Amino acid sequence: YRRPREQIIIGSLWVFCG
Amino acid sequence: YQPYRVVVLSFELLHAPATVCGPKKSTNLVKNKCVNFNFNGLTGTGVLTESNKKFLPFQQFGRDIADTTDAVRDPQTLEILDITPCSFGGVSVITPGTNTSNQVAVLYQDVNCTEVNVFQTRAGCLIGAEHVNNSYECDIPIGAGICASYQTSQSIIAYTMSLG
Amino acid sequence: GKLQDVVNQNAQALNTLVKQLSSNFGAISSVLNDILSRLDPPEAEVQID
Amino acid sequence: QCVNLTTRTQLPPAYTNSFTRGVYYPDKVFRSSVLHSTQDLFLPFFSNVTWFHAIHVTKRFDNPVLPFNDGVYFASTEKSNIIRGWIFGTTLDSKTQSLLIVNNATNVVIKVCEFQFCNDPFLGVYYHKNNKSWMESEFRVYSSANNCTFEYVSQPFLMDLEGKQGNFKNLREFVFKNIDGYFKIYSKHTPINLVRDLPQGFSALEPLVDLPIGINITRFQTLLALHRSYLTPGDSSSGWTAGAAAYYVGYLQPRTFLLKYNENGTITDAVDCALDPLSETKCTLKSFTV
Amino acid sequence: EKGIYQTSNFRVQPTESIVRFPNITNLCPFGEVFNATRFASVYAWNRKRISNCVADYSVLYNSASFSTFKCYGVSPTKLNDLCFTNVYADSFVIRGDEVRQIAPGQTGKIADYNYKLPDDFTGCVIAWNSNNLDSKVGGNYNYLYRL
Ligand SMILES: *[C@@H]1O[C@H](CO)[C@@H](O)[C@H](O)[C@H]1NC(C)=O
Ligand SMILES: *[C@@H]1O[C@H](CO)[C@@H](O)[C@H](O)[C@H]1NC(C)=O
Ligand SMILES: *[C@@H]1O[C@H](CO)[C@@H](O)[C@H](O)[C@H]1NC(C)=O
Ligand SMILES: *[C@@H]1O[C@H](CO)[C@@H](O)[C@H](O)[C@H]1NC(C)=O
Ligand SMILES: *[C@@H]1O[C@H](CO)[C@@H](O)[C@H](O)[C@H]1NC(C)=O
Repeated sequence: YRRPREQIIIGSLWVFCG
Repeated sequence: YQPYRVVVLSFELLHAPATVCGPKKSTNLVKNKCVNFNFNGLTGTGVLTESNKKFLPFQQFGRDIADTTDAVRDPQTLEILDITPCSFGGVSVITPGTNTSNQVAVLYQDVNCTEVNVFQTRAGCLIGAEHVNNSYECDIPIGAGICASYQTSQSIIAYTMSLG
Repeated sequence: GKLQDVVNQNAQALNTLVKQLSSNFGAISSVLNDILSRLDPPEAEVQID
Repeated sequence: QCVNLTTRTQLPPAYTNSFTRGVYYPDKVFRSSVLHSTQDLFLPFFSNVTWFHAIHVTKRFDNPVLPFNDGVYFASTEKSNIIRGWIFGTTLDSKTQSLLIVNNATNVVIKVCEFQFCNDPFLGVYYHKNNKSWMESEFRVYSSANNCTFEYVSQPFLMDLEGKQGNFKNLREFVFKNIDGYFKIYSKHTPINLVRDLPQGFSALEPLVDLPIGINITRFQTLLALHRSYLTPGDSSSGWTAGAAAYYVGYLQPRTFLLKYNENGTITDAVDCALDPLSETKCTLKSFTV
Repeated sequence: EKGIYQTSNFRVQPTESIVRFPNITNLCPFGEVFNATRFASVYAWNRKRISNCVADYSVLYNSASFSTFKCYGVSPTKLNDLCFTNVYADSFVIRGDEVRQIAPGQTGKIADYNYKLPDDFTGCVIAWNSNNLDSKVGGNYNYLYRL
């Protein structure tokens, strides 16, 4: 999934979804 | 076609506590020297010395009445050290008129100048003027009952001023 | 009380002067080293001012 | 295997006044012979706190679900260590992260997982027939744990776990707070000798442990230890007794306190600046004598 | 004229800089993930959570036991003192010719159908030869990857 930028500052928006 | 054992490392910040961190370095302890200390959460300058305080086990910092850091616990040792500010003060030049002589005496105010003839007084210490046991009227005020004058083939003397 | 009040007034003035050093005055932080290290000089100049 | 507990008589909770209680160290800074004004979440002086009781005599076994506005001051006037741990979270349906603290018969367990908590979680202590002693025999706290973010287990230890028939002789105090994802716990133990009512005096709660968790702490729930034996036959829903136990719950509010530090750096007294005008004078003058 | 005048402000300068940090004892379990006897397949790559510990990337960079050490979004010598909330370590076996495809913006069979990195992926990648451990006489068939 893709997360909003307001929640993650350094890392990428994409997170584990498997 | 050789198999390669690969590892993928991913890092991210989630406006959350920094659970993972890296160390910078560590140095040996230095006492009775004006140094720039670095600790768990404070940086600055001062003179560290062995103390006799009673920090609580959960406490690590010290503060005086004016909310200035006083003592800091050692991160690697259960030892607590006072912080004394590095010595400072004004430099006052004690001279007669330039038409009289070019010899000057220097007063390093409010410093124990074993750290900087030499005469130690309550207003600092007077360098360049000799101390005498005689008493005269105050010519050049210095403080704490000490005055200086250009007398005796001539020099600057430091005496205890006579009231009358 | 006259002499004690003179001493107390001078002590209070000095203590307030010292405590005024812990105020942000609209800056990010009161500690000068903190603002120096956290941000680059060309932007931290306004906070230092 | 989650189970429900029946045969419980519901009654309005009692109330008790906090006589200068709930004061803790706001920071790790040492101060000696000074008076400090701190703006922190404190328990207001002389405030009514909900009293929960547990006794058989009536089948009194109190463990409701309570809100978590900004903090909780927890006390426990116990003689046999019946109250064990607390469970936190927002929904407790495995959809949101939940925090669990349990001091079982072996170790204290602190973990954060998306638990599926039971409707009436508890701990089961059974008086077995093989040996004449009391020990834990049931674990009916949660149901499932899909994933865990933090889990800590301390070193093994033992406790009496015996249901003394005397009066309360130990007092345990706890303060729970959470700001910017930091879960903070303060505690202190004070010897007491009383039957009921909160004892007087002053006690400053030293910090114990700080937990970086970062959840939504919407509410919480407490736990106890249940006594089950062949002397009280029954199923898992009614064949149980609570024993002589009691605890109090107090909520923290944003207040300003004037803390007093002695020569050795221990908080000895405090003043609630919003209690009465005399305390306002004491706080304004930054002194205890006016 | 004759008298006493204040001219300067004497102060003792600091002799040197001293740094003290807490004892290093909560080291991250990087020695286990990097030295595990067996690893998961490409299509079923395992994810390891690393948190609440101190990490040392300087020793890994200077270990010289890794054939490839590429960092994206951060300098390899800059994250030593930097802090992260969570650390994810994905480890699996990749063919020698396929090691170049483990990067953001890459296209391939494994990249598109087995493991896809984000276009804005950040972190570092680790790679070293494993022919002496992951290969055996007669052929090793314990590794599966989707096609
Ligand atoms: C920190 O590590 C050093 C390493 O020898 C040790 O001497 C010291 O005792 C440790 N600190 C504490 C508080 O034990
Ligand atoms: C100044 O230093 C001398 C050491 O030369 C010491 O004996 C004396 O006590 C010191 N005085 C003060 C006020 O620190
Ligand atoms: C002053 O007198 C003291 C003893 O009273 C003596 O020790 C010192 O040397 C004398 N100094 C001078 C300059 O005469
Ligand atoms: C307990 O009773 C409540 C009442 O509605 C019910 O929702 C819950 O599922 C019950 N749990 C068990 C374990 O029987
Ligand atoms: C502080 O500690 C000293 C050390 O013995 C003790 O004598 C004194 O009574 C203590 N102060 C208290 C308990 O207020």
